[PDB]
Amino acid sequence: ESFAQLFEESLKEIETRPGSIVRGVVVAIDKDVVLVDAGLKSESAIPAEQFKNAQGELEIQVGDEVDVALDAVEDGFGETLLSREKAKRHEAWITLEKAYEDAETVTGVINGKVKGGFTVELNGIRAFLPGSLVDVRPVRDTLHLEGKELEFKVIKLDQKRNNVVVSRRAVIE
Amino acid sequence: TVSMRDMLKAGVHFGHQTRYWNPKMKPFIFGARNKVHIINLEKTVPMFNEALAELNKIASRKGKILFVGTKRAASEAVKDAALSCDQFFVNHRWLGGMLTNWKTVRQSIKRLKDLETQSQDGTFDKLTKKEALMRTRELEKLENSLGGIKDMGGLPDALFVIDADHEHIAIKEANNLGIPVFAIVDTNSDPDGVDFVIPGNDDAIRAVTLYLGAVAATVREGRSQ
Amino acid sequence: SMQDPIADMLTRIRNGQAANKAAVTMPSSKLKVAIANVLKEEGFIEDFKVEGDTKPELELTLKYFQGKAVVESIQRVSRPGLRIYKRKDELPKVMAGLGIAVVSTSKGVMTDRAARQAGLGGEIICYVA
Amino acid sequence: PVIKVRENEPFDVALRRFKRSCEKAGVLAEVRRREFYEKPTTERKRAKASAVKRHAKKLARENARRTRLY
Amino acid sequence: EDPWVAIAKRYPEGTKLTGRVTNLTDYGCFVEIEEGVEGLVHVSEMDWTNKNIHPSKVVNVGDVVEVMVLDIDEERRRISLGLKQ
Amino acid sequence: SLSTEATAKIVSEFGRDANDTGSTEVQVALLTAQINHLQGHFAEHKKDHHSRRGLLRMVSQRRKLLDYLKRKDVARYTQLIERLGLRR
Amino acid sequence: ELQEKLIAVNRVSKTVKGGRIFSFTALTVVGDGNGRVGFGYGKAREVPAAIQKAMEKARRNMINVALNNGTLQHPVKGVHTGSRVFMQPASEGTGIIAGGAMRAVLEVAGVHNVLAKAYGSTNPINVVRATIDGLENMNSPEMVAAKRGKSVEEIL
Amino acid sequence: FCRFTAEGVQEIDYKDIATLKNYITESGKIVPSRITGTRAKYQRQLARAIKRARYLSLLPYTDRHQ
RNA sequence: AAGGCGGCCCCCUGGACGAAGACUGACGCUCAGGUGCGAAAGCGUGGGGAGCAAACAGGAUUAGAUACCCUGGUAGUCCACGCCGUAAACGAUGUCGACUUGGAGGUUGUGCCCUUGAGGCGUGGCUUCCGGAGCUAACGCGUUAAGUCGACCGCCUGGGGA
Repeated sequence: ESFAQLFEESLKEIETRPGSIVRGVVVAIDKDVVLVDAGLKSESAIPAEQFKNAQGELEIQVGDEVDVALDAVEDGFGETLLSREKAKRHEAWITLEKAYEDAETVTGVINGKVKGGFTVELNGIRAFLPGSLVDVRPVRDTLHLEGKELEFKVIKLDQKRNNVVVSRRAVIE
Repeated sequence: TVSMRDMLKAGVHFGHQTRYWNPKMKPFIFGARNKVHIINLEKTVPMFNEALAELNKIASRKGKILFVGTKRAASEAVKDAALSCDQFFVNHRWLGGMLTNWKTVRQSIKRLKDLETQSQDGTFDKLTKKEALMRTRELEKLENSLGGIKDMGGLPDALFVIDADHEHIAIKEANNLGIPVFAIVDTNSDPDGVDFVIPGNDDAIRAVTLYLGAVAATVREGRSQ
Repeated sequence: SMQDPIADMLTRIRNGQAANKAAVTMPSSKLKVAIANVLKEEGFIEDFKVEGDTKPELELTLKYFQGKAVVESIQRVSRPGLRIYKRKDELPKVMAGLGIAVVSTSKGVMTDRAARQAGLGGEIICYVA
Repeated sequence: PVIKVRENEPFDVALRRFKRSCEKAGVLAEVRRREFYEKPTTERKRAKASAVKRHAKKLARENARRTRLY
Repeated sequence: EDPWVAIAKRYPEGTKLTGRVTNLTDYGCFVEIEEGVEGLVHVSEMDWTNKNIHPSKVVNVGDVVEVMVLDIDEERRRISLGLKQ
Repeated sequence: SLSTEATAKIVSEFGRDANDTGSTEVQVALLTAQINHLQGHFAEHKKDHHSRRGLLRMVSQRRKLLDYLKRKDVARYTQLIERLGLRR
Repeated sequence: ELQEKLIAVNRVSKTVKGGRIFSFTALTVVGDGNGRVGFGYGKAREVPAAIQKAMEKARRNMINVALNNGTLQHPVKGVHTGSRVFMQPASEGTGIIAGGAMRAVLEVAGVHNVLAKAYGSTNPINVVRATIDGLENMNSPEMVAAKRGKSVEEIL
Repeated sequence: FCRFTAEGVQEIDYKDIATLKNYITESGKIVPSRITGTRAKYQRQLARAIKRARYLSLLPYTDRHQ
């Protein structure tokens, strides 16, 4: 009745556009295609490569839930943009968390600068930062044991274009 | 028989994007959420029920049902549905003029049957390796094409379809013949050829399965009756 | 410019019939209203409804039997360019009596048969079949 | 396309850069265009024709793409 | 407005970047990440074979890679990145 | 075009209410003034054909208005044509 | 019970590397002497085969026509391509006053009494089609009554 | 991705030379609205401004000339 | 309005569209004769003349080459004021009004919305492409009709001769 109208605005209320609400249950796996169903018009053709973690093999069987992304609808047949970007928002949230206590702490390990800032990698992803950010002072991680364990202390981020240079070693600082 | 909540869960209410719609599906559409068309479940359900009833009735008079779905996502499922109620199906590409040109296709069917017999019942073996291979290939081809309809004998007395726009050839053939059509018709599709239109999501797998299952059940019921 | 309102109305009706429109709205006029009434009486439309005070809108509700439209044909006969007046003996028979011919007579607008019965002819507005 | 060879820059690299600059400018193309007089009509025709071609490439081909080749 | 006034940050000759590719247009790959810009890495570098390469075979779709500028025009917004480095 | 102030003045004089503006007579007056203004322009610029088209149109409109006035109410028309000095 | 009239047979050519390949088209029409009519257009390298094909075609895809006794129910126009056709019901005894292809279709249909002119083109195939269309569209009194929500005596 | 829509400028200024300089070539030419992604309405204005500047010797007509 | 109109600045000037209101109160549509505007070439008188270039000249090419190609080159193209009144002056589609499924754009307004951002939801004008019903000999046209109608005008009646 208006049961359906109310149900429609209800279902509007219990979804959003980006990859935010972890809703798609993995309902068929086959190499090399994962597929979910986050309450969209169709199922995603997911790559396998948005879902293997840091050494190459899969992590999620049937029933498992990751949100994907949206705002792009119908290229002919199908639904989404990939859930891996989803993950980027989570990374952004952790980076943002720094602001609260003026110190985000994880592990950052930066061996070298492709473009003037050591590369830092957090969990699966690896990011590039401007040259200063890698070291607090002039210490330089070239003399440090290769691909060393610290955290990342942030030196510089570009806030629009995503480049983040983070602070290896020197826990005291 | 099939509830609204279940349908919703499945994802029947979802349709195609607004730019790909057909304006003949404007009655069956409710609204457009996130630039994607939403099918009206209030109008869908009764129609669906009616269709089911019709199917049951057909079954009751010993009607032959044909299940068509060549999407390749729900090819596995449609076959299963067909087999549950021991009815016929076309899960791979519909041969142009399967029904209209039955008399030619009946020869093909016969050939296929013969091949099968040779493979299984004969137990002769001792065949030239290339020739044998060729034969096998032929058999495979036939099975893929006409596996479900090999025991159909004549023409079916009704035609269930998973997508109207995709299987338009089949639908057209049915129309030409005068076989009742029971099509699942998304917002992009054309409902004019279809007798018993079912407004619903052709694309989503779970929805398709749901559509199949109820139909199968109804057929079984009819048979029992 | 708008020169023939009745004709326009007829055209609108025809288009509605073609396009499977449930109801057809237009600016109201007395003659138009009369015509609508006549049609209703003869059973080509379901109902008509005028609505408004300053500029009222006549809304006809079209009829559909077994899918297809009821008003199979609907032509103006008299028209501003060239008027048609018939005497009671010269009054036509549309579709050999199965259709109707709206004719405006001294005793109001009526179907051709009605006019004949009365014993009077007049301006032939439109054939409807 | 004015260019200056940077300190300790190779010749070949410089040449390449120059070429790139020229390309960007569209100088050669411009020269080619102004070699002979194009009637206005002809110019119009080319522009419209080209546009049409572009449109064809964009949409019709896209439609084709939807359907698989084999 | 926003990327193009002070386009001197990743400029100077060879500043390496990490950028996700977007669409490979059979002459190109279109890696573009740094806050609303467009890069190409077209077909000539990409590898250490020139012409027979077909970029869809050789890298990816949607993947963050090794790329640096090699060239900026801040005027006809064509930053022409590379990948053979 | 005719300057706003001038237009207002014209309206006030000929219009009964002064807020009216659309009175036939007022309209005619407005047209007439514009025509007068454009005469000067067109003496100077004889080849300005496009502009002259507009003037012609305006004139036609004025004529039409006058005609309308005549059939409706003769005395008023007469008065108007005395005021403006329109030969017809 | 069904009567079948071959209206026309026409030789049609296809030019090939060698020369001209000829073939034959047969236009037939069949009817049961009541409402049911159907035309068929068959084609083959030899005439008889073509005719047979046409007949076969005709026999399927027939069409019903409401006939008030021996004649039509009202004057009816029918058009198809060039051929535009007028046919008018007529009094018992008058016979089928109609020309060519048109006549044949009428005869099979079991109209006995018509006044029928073919305006425009008289290309048999088109004209027969036109005639068929005309017949098809033609509604009966009962049908009209049903449509309009009235009795037959209200319509007269 | 137009700048002038976002800034929300009423009219582009020929005096604002720096801004103009982003939309002009290394060779002096005005840059296409495909490349810059400038809105059509604004683009024309920008062009006009550039032209004005060139007249006032604020911008150069071309790189070579002297 | 069509013909057409392209650096920048100023002066004079015509139209279009939107936003709300306020006013006038059918004043409208179409138009035989009539009047005007009307590319290019062309004409007249007076200026101008860089480039380009009918004509013309030479050099090639060729069987010939009163052409194509090359080297030159005068009317003309440019300006002023007159005349000419035609073009595949084409959308080969008269003007005005009404009505009839859709999609993807472009351009130019304008209302609301947290512009939380380049956006979101509308609503007007002009415009490019695709396509439905319908129409069409077919090709195709398809809310900018070649659909469904009304008003007025123009025009056609076998090819040639013309």
